[PDB]
Amino acid sequence: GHMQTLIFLDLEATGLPSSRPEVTELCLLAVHRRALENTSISQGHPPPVPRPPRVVDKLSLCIAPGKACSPGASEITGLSKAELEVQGRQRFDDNLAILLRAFLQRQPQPCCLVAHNGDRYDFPLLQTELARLSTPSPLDGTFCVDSIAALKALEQAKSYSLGSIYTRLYWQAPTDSHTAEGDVLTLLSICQWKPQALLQWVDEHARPFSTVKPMYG
Amino acid sequence: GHMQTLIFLDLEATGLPSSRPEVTELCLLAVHRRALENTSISQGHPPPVPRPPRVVDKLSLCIAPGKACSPGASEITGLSKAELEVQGRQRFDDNLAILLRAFLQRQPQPCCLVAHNGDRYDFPLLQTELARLSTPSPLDGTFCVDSIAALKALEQAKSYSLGSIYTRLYWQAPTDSHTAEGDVLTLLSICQWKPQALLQWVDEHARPFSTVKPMYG
Ligand SMILES: Cc1cn([C@H]2C[C@H](O)[C@@H](COP(=O)(O)O)O2)c(=O)[nH]c1=O
Ligand SMILES: Cc1cn([C@H]2C[C@H](O)[C@@H](COP(=O)(O)O)O2)c(=O)[nH]c1=O
Repeated sequence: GHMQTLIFLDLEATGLPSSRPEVTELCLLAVHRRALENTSISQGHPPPVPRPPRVVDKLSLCIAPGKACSPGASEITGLSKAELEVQGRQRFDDNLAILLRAFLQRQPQPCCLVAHNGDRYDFPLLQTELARLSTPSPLDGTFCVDSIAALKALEQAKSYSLGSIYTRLYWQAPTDSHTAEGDVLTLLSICQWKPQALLQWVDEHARPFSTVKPMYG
Repeated sequence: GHMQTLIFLDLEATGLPSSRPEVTELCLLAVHRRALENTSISQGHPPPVPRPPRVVDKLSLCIAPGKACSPGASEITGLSKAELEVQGRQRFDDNLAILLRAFLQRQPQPCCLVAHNGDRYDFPLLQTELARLSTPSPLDGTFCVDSIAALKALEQAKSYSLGSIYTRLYWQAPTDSHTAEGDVLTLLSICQWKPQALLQWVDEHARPFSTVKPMYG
């Protein structure tokens, strides 16, 4: 093995890729590889939803966008530009990059970001947001992985939405859907199903986050 | 109506004040004044446990102490120096101060830290840990308040442990006791009981954190 830290990540945003979206919420959940392994091999039909590991670093932040959320985006996320602004939320700026860098620096390296549909949404969007900044990217030196690819490779060894996978494994609806922390915790639970095989796959397929093409711009 | 952000805070540590303890876990939950103001005033006996605000900044970090946790502290917190270290946790250091600074910077000012038994434990300890650092304290300019004194004023208008207050108000046991984030979320729930009245008291009684004497030298 080699990845020492897995950082489960989700974003909420103003809309879909075609609308050229801006991030409205992000959550990072850093778990050491040993904490993942030390979840039991899921047993029972269905297995109970596992508790997160005790030792965990968490960062969840709301972010004011420069453009308004779409009707459908505000509906599912429960966030709006006006509500983010009135509650004094700041934009995706240099101070946020320092925050992210300092958080990431507290983790043993190498680090791998894990996001559901990360390759098509979360990673390219995050790359676009960071490229606007004047500070060096805080995610330089870090690696990344799409959990959908992970689950597909583990499963094969129809819907692949986060909710559908979770309900298939646990026979329960996920909670706090379409919130950054809620979806991160849901993703964690899914990745605790076969953590030893997951980490093995992650070490095999982790790519530099610097190779991720920006969504736009 | 001056405090713009309330930051609910809890620490886990290696032991009791007399042992000269070190921080092992910290959680900050930043909530804008408006999110507390617009929480439903609790009605019924007992009232339901209040819903957390949608818009929230959360920071939860595990910290490797220099000295071991007491057996009793390990039992209640679920944390040990040994486990914190094997999982690559870093000390309370300069990088952590930078991380805290950047988190606080994202919050509209003036800010007020809210901690249960904060005056005797959390605030002096955090002051001691920050005093060890070469870089200036990021909490200079932030205010602080003890929620025990708050609830003593609100209730009176014998136990004041976090758990006792929660069960008295909601006729429910608190979840995830003696974990930084667990205790922060419990503290939030208690503070959402009479949130307008809590905010008014905080406005009148909040003191600069820079006036907090360190627990030990
Ligand atoms: C699933 C979905 C997401 N989105 C946008 C808004 C969300 O903040 C963002 C991230 O998706 P998520 O909520 O699955 O994490 O994508 C839509 O606009 N419509 C949709 O149906
Ligand atoms: C309540 C309690 C706390 N402590 C120490 C360990 C905890 O990490 C620290 C913070 O208290 P807390 O768990 O109530 O937040 O105080 C004890 O040593 N013994 C005790 O009985």
